[PDB]
Amino acid sequence: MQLNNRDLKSIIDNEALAYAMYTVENRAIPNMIDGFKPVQRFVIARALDLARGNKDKFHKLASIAGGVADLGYHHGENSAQDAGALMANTWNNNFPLLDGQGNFGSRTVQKAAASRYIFARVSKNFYNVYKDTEYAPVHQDKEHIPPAFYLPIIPTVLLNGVSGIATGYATYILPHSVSSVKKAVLQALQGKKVTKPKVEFPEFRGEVVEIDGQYEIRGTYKFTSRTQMHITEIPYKYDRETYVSKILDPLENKGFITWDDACGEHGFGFKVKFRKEYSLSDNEEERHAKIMKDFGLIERRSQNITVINEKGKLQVYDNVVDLIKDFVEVRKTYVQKRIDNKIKETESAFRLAFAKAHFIKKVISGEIVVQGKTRKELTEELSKIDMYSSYVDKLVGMNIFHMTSDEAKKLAEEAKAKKEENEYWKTTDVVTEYTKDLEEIK
Amino acid sequence: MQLNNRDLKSIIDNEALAYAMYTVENRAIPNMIDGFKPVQRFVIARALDLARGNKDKFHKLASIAGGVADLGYHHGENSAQDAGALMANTWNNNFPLLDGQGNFGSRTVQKAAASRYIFARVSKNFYNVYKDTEYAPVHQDKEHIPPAFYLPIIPTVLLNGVSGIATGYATYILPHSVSSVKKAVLQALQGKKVTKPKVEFPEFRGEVVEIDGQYEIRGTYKFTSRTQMHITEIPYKYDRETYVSKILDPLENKGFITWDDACGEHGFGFKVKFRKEYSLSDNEEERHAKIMKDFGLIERRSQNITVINEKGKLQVYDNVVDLIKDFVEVRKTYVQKRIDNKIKETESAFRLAFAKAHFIKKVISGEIVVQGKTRKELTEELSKIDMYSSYVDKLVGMNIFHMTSDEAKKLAEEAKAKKEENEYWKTTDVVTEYTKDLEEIK
Amino acid sequence: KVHKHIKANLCGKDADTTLFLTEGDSAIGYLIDVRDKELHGGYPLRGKVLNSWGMSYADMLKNKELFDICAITGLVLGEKAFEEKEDGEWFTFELNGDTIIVNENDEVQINGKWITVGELRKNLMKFVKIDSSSVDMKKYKLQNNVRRSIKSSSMNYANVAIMTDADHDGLGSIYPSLLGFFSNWPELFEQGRIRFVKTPVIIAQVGKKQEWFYTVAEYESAKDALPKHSIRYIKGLGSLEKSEYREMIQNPVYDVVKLPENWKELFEMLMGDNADLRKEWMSQ
Amino acid sequence: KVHKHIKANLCGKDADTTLFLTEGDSAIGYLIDVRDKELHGGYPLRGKVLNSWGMSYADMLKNKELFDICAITGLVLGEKAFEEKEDGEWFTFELNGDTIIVNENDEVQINGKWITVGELRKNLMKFVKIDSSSVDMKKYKLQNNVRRSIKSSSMNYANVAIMTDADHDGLGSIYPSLLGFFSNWPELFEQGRIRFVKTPVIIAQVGKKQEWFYTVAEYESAKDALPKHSIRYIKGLGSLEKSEYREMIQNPVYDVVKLPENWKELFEMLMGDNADLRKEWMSQ
DNA sequence: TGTGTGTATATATACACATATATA
DNA sequence: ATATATGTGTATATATACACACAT
Ligand SMILES: [Mg+2]
Ligand SMILES: [Mg+2]
Ligand SMILES: [Mg+2]
Ligand SMILES: [Mg+2]
Repeated sequence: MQLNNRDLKSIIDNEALAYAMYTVENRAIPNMIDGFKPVQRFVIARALDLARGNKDKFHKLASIAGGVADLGYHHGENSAQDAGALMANTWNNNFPLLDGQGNFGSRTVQKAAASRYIFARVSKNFYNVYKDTEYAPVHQDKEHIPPAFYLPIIPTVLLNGVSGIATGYATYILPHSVSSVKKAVLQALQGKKVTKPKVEFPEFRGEVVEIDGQYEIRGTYKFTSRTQMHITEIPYKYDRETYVSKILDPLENKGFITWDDACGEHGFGFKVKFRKEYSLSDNEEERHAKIMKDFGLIERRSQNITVINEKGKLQVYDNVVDLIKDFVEVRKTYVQKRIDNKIKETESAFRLAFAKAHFIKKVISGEIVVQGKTRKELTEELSKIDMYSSYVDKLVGMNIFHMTSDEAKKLAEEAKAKKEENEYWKTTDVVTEYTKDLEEIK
Repeated sequence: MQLNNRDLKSIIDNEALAYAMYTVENRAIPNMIDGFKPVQRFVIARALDLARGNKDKFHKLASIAGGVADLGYHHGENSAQDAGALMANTWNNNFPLLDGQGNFGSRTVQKAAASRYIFARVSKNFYNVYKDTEYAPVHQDKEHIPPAFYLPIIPTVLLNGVSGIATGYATYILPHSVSSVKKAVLQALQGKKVTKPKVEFPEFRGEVVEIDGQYEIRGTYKFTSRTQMHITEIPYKYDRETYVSKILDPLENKGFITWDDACGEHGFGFKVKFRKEYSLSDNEEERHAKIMKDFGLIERRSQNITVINEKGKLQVYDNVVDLIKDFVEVRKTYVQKRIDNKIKETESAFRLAFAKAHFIKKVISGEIVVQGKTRKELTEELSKIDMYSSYVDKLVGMNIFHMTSDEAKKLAEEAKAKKEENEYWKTTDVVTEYTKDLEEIK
Repeated sequence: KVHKHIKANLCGKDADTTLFLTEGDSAIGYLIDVRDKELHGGYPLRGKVLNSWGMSYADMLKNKELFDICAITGLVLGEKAFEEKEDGEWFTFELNGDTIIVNENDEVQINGKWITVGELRKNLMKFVKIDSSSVDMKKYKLQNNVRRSIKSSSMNYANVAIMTDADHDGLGSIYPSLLGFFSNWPELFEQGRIRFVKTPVIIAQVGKKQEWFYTVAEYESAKDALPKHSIRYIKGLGSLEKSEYREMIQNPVYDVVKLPENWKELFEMLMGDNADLRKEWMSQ
Repeated sequence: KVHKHIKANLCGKDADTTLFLTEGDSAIGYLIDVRDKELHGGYPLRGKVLNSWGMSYADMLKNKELFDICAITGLVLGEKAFEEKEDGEWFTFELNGDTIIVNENDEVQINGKWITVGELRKNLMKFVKIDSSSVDMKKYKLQNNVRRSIKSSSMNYANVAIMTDADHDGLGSIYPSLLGFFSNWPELFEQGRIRFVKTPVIIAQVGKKQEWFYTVAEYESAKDALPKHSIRYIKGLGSLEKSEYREMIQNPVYDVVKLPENWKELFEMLMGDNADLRKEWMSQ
């Protein structure tokens, strides 16, 4: 029974501030490099773990989103289910990082089916653009099994399009086409005028025009003969439920239109015929303005590019070009880390291979006799001699069937051929290898 | 368009008499041997899969479930979580096979927390009771990864109490004391008149009486004064919520009693002060009967022992001890099968070890000149078409720390020890092994 | 005005419109894209249907997915759904050899299609006058060459094709419960107006072509007769299929349900208060 | 008289009676078995608490949880809380080696208790008669001890303890939202009747010794000092064993909340409808 | 002034099955 | 002569916060 007087300003200074920062950094705002909120990196880490044995196996969403608490997820698994279900589809994804089978939703029904059914796996796009997954930064916490953030080749944050809300700060980035983000990254790599990426929406046939920051995602209509029109595409904001009841229902039970459904597999098809009570005129401009205003064929979006940079701190960008220019420079210092790590690893591997070849070539002849020995004397005799102690575990690793023919040839071939890899890693630069890695995205 | 014709009689005889004998067999109606319904069996199979890496680690109940979809449980993962939350309790189970961490429920509130909080692992009781899993029968379906039914030493179905409902058939078995079921199993083994197990409820301090084959469960009430009583215990069927609002609030609203709450560590402890409106006849028998009937301190129940035998067919028993006499008889066969399989496996292991020692002795003596000889014809050579021709790959697959005298003697010692174990396995019987296994359960 | 009812364009008019009662919102997500927008409907139910055998026509209209179905289809409990026309004239069609006796206003089958006999009267074909009192109801009803013309009906959808999951729960618990509910009008199971849309419960990947098994029992009759099958078990109708949904909707295999003479006995035994009839029905 | 109310048997009577607010039904199951059985309440909330700041009392009493809290403790919105008697006398003593100015009727904390001057008059300790020259009423009002007594209270429970889970959401979104709701009665805060039961968020055991960390910040401030530890992150109060729950309840580490002079200004920044204030407050 | 998006907190509701006591 | 409950199963829903640019 303890009595402590806690001033309210201390509560707001510690607990409220900590929760606000936690929502800002670890809940809503995505990473600039990786492109994932700190729930989608959990989902992808678990799904890529599940694909260790079989790469093409489809695993249930209750198995991918389930059991992420051992990776460090401190929240309920239903949030992981709804977050991994939204990133496996194609109606809202310009570059899906999960390929799934089942009802993941469509543009008409922007709601995935229950997690009891739908299966998902890591898509080939992830394997095509997410390289150096073993060189990714390590998080401070020991319980955070996934790395601090993965290391894609192009900025994924601009591709799929994100929208997050946190206390104090919120982010909203529109989707950008892959073929333009790739061009921008390639231009930034060599050093040139970075052409801005073009905003493109998934499964959308309209016209995304930008005037100044604002975007003017449009639709399409077509007068059949004189009064009948065919809305061939509604803006990207709209479902089918919240377009019949939002613009099409409050235009029929008013004495304006009579509409039918022709939403074929192409997309949205709400055929509409106007009755006598309408104010449409022969002027094309006024008719166009009234049609695109009343039917809600124009939506307006403005990006708010707020991302968590490589330092873990929030950052707001004015345009996507700056984001690409900074991301290229951040990834160019990780390509160099890949070069250094590969050089060291190949040197360490060739030394072991050469030691193994030496042991096979000097034991078969009959110099290092192992007959009638024990563990300790062999491990001491091989450690006292040079070139062998640093890999003294190598004594038993090659197994009996290497003390034959057709193995000394192979054992020496590995040592001879690892110098090709080492020399290749000792001459390639960051720009050359990055350019080579960027040509495999198709 | 493939319009066909289907009679109603062909619908309710092929598709209705396939869910009727699916809710009976593959749902409810616990297996007589295994002791679980299919969902419980899948949950424990996944828990064993997780405990393979570490059996002392607690996993989330969203991870203990969820992953049973690939094991062959195509019935939604919320049912699996709900059925696994009812297995880790100590208030409900007289012999839990899952250990829990968190709020899995109490007698006062018979509801576990949400799966987002509670962790579940395999209990020590399962490892002490469930043996011969590797020799358990396999299911007909290849998708049914868990075995057809696990093999415990004692009939766990008569240990925790089960209640199952299905189209046509229902089962209800009371919880029985472990120490009495074990004694009945031992008596059935040795062969003699079997004493029927007694019914014991977990964390219950009352009386259970056999009358005309029924089971009456009575709580205890005491009188601290003329107008004060202490309800020390209530029948097992009740909670705090459904006893206050079904037996107590009626009385309070009727102006008969005034009850204070003491439902603490010692179960339920309601303290009742009587009013002048409530009759308090001095006769001991009439007063006791009125108190017992009015306060709902007596609960009568009758069993319905419906189970599934070893052939996957419904079986209805009459006496309490008529499942032990059948479970023991069947399980003796699965113990003899284990003995035979262990004999074969130990003989094979001893033969392999002896061949390994012989080949090592030959190779360190120069009989097999591995040096200056290709691997393929070395396999074709004296390594094959000899005494150790059956395991030629294994000898070829030996590593280096065996030509040394340290482990050359180790191989011979293992070869001599495996033969000793085989000597054990041929000089033993079913009765001795089963009665030795029963001694582990204290 | 039902919230989840996906209306057809021609719903309420004289057309071969169809309703597509599922057993969940998940199974109907892909229907709005792959269905025929002129003649196809849809209403997702909510789990197992209420056992409505023996209840009066006042407790049936208390479950959500027993009043919604009644209002959407336009059926009203306790009233005849159809209204047949006169049955004076008689004629013969002589299709595939068998003598089909038809009336002046009937509906014949042509490879699974419905065409009115009155319009067929324009061309001679094989129409042969025959005397009255030739009531061969079962003779022409075995493959349904005769559907009495509906003088008037309050039915919005002139088809109630039921599609649910092909698992045991969705085939032996929601199928016969809905059959018993629609049994309140013993005329739907007379013109093939109640249909079962068969759904694959298992899709194997033998060779490079996907093999479809509609029931688990059918699958467990060629399992050890099929080469290198890697099957997928379908638990949900619309949530385990991506383009198989389009094929199964645009190329469906219906089963029109027909009531035998003693349908009441079967329904009472399966859906009844006496649980001892089911113990003697499941044991044989 | 709500459904999910574990009422104490001494609720409507004068005693040290406490109401325990959790954020869910799962955090209550072990409280019913570790309660005091005479002085402890309980009502499980439902997730986040509706933003109380800036709401009219009519809209305040529309959220089910806020209305339930208002109906449980006996508080009324719009009417001030328990009243107080007349003051003006001073009886300063030397408790704990300090001159503590006390009125003729207050409550004095000896060591984690509540004793009043009226009952202190019969225990024979030092009384010093002091005139009304002093006016520093806040000199004793800022601390828990020496609080104004009660003459008539409509409050069923004499204490309100908010026992939420010590995760980020519990301490950041729900606790300083019930704080904002209860700020409608600052007399509760003045008397030290709004407490927070310090629940662990990380119970990490080293060898055989357990360490309770009530916040993530305290764990991270000692993570590099303890030996090799197996962290047990308890997400919610429903993930705690009965021994730990019993130790938490029966050996509670309370945190009495006391409001400063400018509490409205520091509430408008966190709860008001102006995100720029949060932007400026977070960037520091 | 008002929906709206996506990651978090907590929770709830209808229906099927049978049979053996409490109730009417 | 009805009511209730017990445990696997079939589907589903709700209130609440946070912000910032469109639409009123
Ligand atoms: Mg479904
Ligand atoms: Mg189903
Ligand atoms: Mg919380
Ligand atoms: Mg909680």
